[PDB]
Amino acid sequence: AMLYPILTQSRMLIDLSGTWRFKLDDGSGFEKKWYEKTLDDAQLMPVPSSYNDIKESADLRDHYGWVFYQRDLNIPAYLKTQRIVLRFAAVTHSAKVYVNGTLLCEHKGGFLPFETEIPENLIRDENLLTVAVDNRIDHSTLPVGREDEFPYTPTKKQNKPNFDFFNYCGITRPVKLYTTPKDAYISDITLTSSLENNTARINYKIDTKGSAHTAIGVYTKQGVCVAQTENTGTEGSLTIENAVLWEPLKPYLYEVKISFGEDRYTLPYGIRSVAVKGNKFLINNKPFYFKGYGKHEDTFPAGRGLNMPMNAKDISLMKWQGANSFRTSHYPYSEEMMRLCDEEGIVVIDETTAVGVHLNFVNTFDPIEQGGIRTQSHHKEVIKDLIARDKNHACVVMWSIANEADTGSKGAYEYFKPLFDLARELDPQKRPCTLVSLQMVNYKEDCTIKLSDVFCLNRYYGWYTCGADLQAAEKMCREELEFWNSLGKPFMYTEYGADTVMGLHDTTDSMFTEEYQVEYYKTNHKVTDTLDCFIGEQVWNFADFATSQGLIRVQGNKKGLFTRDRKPKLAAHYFKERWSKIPDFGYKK
Amino acid sequence: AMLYPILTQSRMLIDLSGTWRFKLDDGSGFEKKWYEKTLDDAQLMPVPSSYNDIKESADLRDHYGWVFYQRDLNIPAYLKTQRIVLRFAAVTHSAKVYVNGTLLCEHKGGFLPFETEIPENLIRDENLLTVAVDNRIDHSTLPVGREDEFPYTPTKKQNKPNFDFFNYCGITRPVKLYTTPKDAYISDITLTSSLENNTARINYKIDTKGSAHTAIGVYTKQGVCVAQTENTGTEGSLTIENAVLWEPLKPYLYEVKISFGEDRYTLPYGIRSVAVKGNKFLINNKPFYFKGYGKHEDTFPAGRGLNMPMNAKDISLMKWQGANSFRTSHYPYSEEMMRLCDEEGIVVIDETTAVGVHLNFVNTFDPIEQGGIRTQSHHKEVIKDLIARDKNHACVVMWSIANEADTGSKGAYEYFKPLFDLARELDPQKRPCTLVSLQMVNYKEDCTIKLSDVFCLNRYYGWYTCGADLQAAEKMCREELEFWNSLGKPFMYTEYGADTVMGLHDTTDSMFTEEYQVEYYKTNHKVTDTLDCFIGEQVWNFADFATSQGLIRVQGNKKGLFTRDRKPKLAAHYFKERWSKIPDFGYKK
Ligand SMILES: CNc1ccc2c(n1)sc1c(N3CCN([C@@H]4O[C@H](C(=O)O)[C@@H](O)[C@H](O)[C@H]4O)CC3)nc(NC)nc12
Ligand SMILES: CNc1ccc2c(n1)sc1c(N3CCN([C@@H]4O[C@H](C(=O)O)[C@@H](O)[C@H](O)[C@H]4O)CC3)nc(NC)nc12
Repeated sequence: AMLYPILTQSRMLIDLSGTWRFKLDDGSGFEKKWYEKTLDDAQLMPVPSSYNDIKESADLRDHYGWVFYQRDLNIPAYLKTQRIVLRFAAVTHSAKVYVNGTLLCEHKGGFLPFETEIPENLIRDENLLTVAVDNRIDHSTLPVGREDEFPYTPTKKQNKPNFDFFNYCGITRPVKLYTTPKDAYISDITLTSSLENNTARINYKIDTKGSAHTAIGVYTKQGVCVAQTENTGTEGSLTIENAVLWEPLKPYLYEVKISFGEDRYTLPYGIRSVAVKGNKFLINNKPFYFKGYGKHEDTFPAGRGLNMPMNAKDISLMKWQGANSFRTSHYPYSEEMMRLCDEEGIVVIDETTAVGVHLNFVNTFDPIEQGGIRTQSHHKEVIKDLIARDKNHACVVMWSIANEADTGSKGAYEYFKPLFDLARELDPQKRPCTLVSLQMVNYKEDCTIKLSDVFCLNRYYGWYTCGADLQAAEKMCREELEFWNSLGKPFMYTEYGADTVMGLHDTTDSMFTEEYQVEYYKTNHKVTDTLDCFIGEQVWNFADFATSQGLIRVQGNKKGLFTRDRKPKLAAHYFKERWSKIPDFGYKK
Repeated sequence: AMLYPILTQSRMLIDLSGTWRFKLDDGSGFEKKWYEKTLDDAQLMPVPSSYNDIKESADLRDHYGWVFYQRDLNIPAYLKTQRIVLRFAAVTHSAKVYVNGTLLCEHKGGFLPFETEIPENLIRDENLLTVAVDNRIDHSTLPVGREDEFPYTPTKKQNKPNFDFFNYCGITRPVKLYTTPKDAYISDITLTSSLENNTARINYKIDTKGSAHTAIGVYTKQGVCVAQTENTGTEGSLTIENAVLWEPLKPYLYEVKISFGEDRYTLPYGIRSVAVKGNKFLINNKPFYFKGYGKHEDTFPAGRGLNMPMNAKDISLMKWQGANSFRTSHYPYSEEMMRLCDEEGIVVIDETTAVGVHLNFVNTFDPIEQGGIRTQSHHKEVIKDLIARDKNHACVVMWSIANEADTGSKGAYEYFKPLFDLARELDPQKRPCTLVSLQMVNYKEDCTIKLSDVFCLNRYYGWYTCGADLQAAEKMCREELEFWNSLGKPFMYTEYGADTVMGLHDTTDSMFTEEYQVEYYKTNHKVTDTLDCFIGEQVWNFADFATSQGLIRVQGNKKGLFTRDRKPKLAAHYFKERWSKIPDFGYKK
């Protein structure tokens, strides 16, 4: 259970972000127990941020292994009357947390929150908070790193990402200290909704620790109570007359206030339905057409780090462009972004960290004993933790189980079936599930056909195939997409695009130019607009972003409609025009 | 024999460049004999120019096969008292020339001149000049095209260059009509020189047609006769007291005036010596250090077409930068450029069209019967024609027989030995010969070791290997170059560089940025500056240039020190500083 920490009448919230001490591990940091004393000969690093781009050092940027963050933690003694909790919104990739040299908790997985109580007896008048952060990736991590997958011997050992984005690490999201009452407090809140005529019934389950009485109340934004049930135990339901539904680009959030003993917590909540029916993706019982992007959490210089002004700018640009949705490629995004999308009416496809589950791009899904991928156990944990964190978001309409796994190979169904079963069991709302499909010659053998509610395709007709032959791209696009269209279920693009360097131009089709980006998209839409079951277009990518170095990466990935500083390329204006003429609902009715 | 056409007291020179009629072949142009009538429904095309980039049409740009050029040719009747000759400085790749529907000549090879007399009886009051131009390349052309070397079927058949520059075709260089006397005229002039104390002896061979008397005279620029021999027949020699030698960056050209019958011709001529001695490249008996580039003939919008303002700009930039030399990668350049280099003092490595002689990047040098490369016969002709055209240029110091052929494979020596023998037999000055060596794991088996006077290496330590690991690049560079340095002969870089998009920057080593280009070069020079036998550095490339489309070509090749419009990147300023501190002679003495 991971409720978003908020300031309430029962809960202090103390942000510990700021300037922290920082030291690269030199191979002796654990042996010499750096976490027991003030870090010596240390640099300074902003928190939250990725550490890789803050300085001008390639050794820092390309570091392999651990780093140590540290700050002083002098807290008011009267907080010891409360339960004191340290929340790490995200530490990428793995973390060990020490208070005063005592290991308090460890965590695997770089993009989901974790927390630990601080034992009263450990707190002294002056305290040290140390966080060791591991950046290493391999066949057991999500995201996956390669291990052995004019030759040269590298100077130093480096991570080998099995994914096309830079391995930004550090204390990515805020660190906060919060409190709750000691004796009785709210642990989790689960809400589902059903529309009966114009009355909405909200089914609640309120998980608590300790012995006390539970109450739930629902308030409009303006502050009018529209439902209240007291001494209700853990499970129950209530009704809202003439409920205002949450709609894409027309958000409405109620305030759900919960009290348990002395503990008080407020959850914003939008009421809406999601259902796949035939070849339709229904939101509030109307056929939606996704218009949007795969994104990244990527800005300069914080890398993956939480950037709230940019989050606000990005949503503003989305609304300027006529988009209604994006996918959290390829990892859960910050709770701050997810709460802003609820507030602004932006639909989200919520994706796990499972990118790179593919050893043949030895078989990927061979037994662990025989060298197959070792991620399934952590993959279940990521699904559990992601749904636990984001289950109550109206903006989340679909779960993406993995990006571009080896789903056309033997064993894939066996790997993914338990994960789809888990996602459907744990999501109280029973939202659609998908995996995002890699382009593949044997696409009719993609195990997504056996598992997903929506077929989400990543296709590069006109870039990675048929480059500079868009007439051939159109023909090959049509041949494959007519297959998917024949299955009768909703399908969409979750990626399609072309690397485009702003400032490069040609009137005559030429890859990497701004004009070719437009013609690439025009050619794809010639096909998709004719296909009844194609219910969404999400470009790759919203904006240019950083990747590992290589001969095909022109200083990162250039498939953005926007540059990294959010300036529109020609194709950004093209999509503003196109999306201005396509309705959010009823385009293909 | 191909003397450069000039206006003389015996020779008219009429430029036929301008706006010509132009038509793509539709598959019926020869069958319907378009060359017998005015071209119907034709476009207009500038001559000289490549045709590919003049319009906005991909079908034109990417055309496969023939096109037809045509213009009217109404010539004064009294030129029929003279011998009338049509000179095509270059038609890329193959040409058929018609006057009034009569085929007058054909030519294979896109970068060297050819000419035909117009029979008096063919000339009418009004005449049509038609030139059919073939752009097709395969295993028999120089440069070589591939034949069979998520798969897709292309919309149209296209050329498949086995080389990294765009296949620009058309009437690349000027078309001119010139005259000579009918009865007796000068066909060729061959000059060699020997320095005895301060007196230069010039050995001449003057090839003529018809019966008349031959005379030779040598004049300073200011117009003073310094030697004259009359009624001298074909071969002879003369002496110049206190001769002024032609030097890199300090040119001096005499004017050699030849008369034969009524025919008169003036040849500019610089006196200088070239010799390889030990690990030294000696010009006028001093150890030269090449500073410069591989170039291309490439400008917008004429493509490969003669651009005399840009030729002057490029030499100016070369002198601004402190360079002293370039290589005519990968084809002979215009005579206009070569004559300007004589006038300006820029040293040239003169290269044939033989790029792409490599079928494994079936064995390249297997018998023609068994599918090996079919270029050796045309390769001999190119060597013959190139040396015939450029033999008298002081600026030409070395012949390059091929760029990046498959010289580490079996049969390579057998292919190249007759060509090196031919080049040494035909060059009256017996200048050094080389081939330009492709980077290759089995570099000790490169047959250049058995054939060349100078080892000319194309190496990309820090780009195509060790990318973003310049410490490893330095180590691998040193290991190989210490081998070449151990052989005791002069060697040099003829290519080394890194794709760099102007405007992309990072303080921390990042491929495609302007800073990485500088660090790439700094790392290579750390090695080359320590190696006694390394006598020259020619970067790839002088300027960004157009290539075929592909995932690693960011709108062409970006390894220029300058952009395509001749603006300096950071590394251009780096080389200005470096070359300002390295002397042309005596750097490694
Ligand atoms: C195992 N590591 C890898 C990966 C990819 C590649 C290599 N090694 S090697 C190489 C290569 N050769 C390198 C040398 N090259 C010369 O250098 C210039 C240049 O490439 O910039 C060319 O313009 C110039 O005309 C040529 O003389 C001509 C081909 N060419 C291309 N594609 C084009 N890709 C690769
Ligand atoms: C036979 N023709 C060729 C030649 C080269 C390549 C292909 N086909 S295919 C492919 C590929 N996949 C394509 C799909 N791709 C997704 O699209 C984005 C993107 O590549 O822009 C990624 O950012 C995003 O995270 C990924 O979900 C992830 C890998 N990736 C890379 N290198 C990275 N090269 C190639």
